[PDB]
Amino acid sequence: ESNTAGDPYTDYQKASGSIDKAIKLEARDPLVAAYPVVGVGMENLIISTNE
Amino acid sequence: VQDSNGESWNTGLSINKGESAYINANVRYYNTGTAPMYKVTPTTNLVLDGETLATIKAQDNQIGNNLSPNETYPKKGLSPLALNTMDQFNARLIPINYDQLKKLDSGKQIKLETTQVSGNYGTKNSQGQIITEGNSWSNYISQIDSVSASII
Amino acid sequence: ESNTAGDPYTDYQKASGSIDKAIKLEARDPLVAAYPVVGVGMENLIISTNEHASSDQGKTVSRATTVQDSNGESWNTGLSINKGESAYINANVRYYNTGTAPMYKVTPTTNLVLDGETLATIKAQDNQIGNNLSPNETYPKKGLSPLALNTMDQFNARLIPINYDQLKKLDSGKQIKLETTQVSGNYGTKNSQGQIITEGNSWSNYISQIDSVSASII
Amino acid sequence: HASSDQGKTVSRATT
Ligand SMILES: [Ca+2]
Ligand SMILES: [Ca+2]
Repeated sequence: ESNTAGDPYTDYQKASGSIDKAIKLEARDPLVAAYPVVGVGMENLIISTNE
Repeated sequence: VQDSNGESWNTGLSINKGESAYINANVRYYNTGTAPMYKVTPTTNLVLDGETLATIKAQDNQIGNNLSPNETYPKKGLSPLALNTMDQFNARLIPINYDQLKKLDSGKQIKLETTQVSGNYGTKNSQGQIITEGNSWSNYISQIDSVSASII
Repeated sequence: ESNTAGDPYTDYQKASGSIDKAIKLEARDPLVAAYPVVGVGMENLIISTNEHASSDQGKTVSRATTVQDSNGESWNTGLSINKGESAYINANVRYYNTGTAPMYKVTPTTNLVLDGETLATIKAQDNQIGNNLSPNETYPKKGLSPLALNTMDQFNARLIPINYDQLKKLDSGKQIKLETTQVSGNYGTKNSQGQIITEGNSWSNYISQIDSVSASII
Repeated sequence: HASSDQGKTVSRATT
């Protein structure tokens, strides 16, 4: 497999570090996947009553 | 022969019952993975008392360009976004009818839940420019999820 | 035949497992088709009746002379309704995948039926599209609330209307049914560089071709 | 477009 972890980057790209420099160090091991986990959290809510 | 002097003052208040109020959510994005997401555009459900009021996808006003791991959009010292509209061109406000407004004028709260997030990853093209346009993260989500173990 | 099963993947790509890793393993047999089976199920429906309610008050003072004094009050309340645009419909739905392949960019088309007539035929626009849908899964996922099918416009700006007769027979024993007429989505292939591309890859190009060379088992 | 309206009124006049 060229992509052991299944992410868009190959084993050599990851191990060699020749990827996005913002990827965590963890994810330059070919067994740990470069994978973002995004979540939204609401702060407050506003109600405009249109009378 | 007669005279007269009159005077009056009316006051009125009308309402629509299918467009009784507009909702504005203040949200913030988080990233707890190992890779940054470009052009972050989440999709969220607004749930009120067991029924979904609206499912909103992030349009241009609410898209975050960069989201590095362990960071938030907007950044730590800024105020949250305004999840304000529901249409494609950011020109249509999120409505609620009269019964939802009446139960919302009580202990009932609106919950927000992320149903999905789409974004881009970065690659270097033929000449060494980083490209993050045709590189959709949602092409690899199922494939990474199916060949791995999850740790938190 | 390079594609015995009639799916986007050849015999070697299937047999050697050199395909999307989310494909079920049975679908890597050249005789079993990689094939998503997506359906929509409504969970509840919400009616927003758009009547214009009104209310006003008043006071009056008057003095006449030929001496005469008067004072009065008043209050009025009204209700207006359009009979072709009597209410708005909001269906909470959820997509299921019971096939062998994941579908990307799921876009279902659904009829909303009430007492033997289709009120609307809605195709999922940006707010209702599911990015990923793996086999034996749902969108939204198991622990989340269902979507909201609010709009019929292409740009998610026109709400789904019902007229006065449908609204009156909807506040009775009659229920609205939802049925999926078709689902359009994408499949994944690797281009020159090992990047997965799911954009020019339509599943509908293969549906009618898989349904004509195969036997169905459920 | 249908509409239905109701209203009340009280008064008092002194000579
Ligand atoms: Ca390798
Ligand atoms: Ca063959």
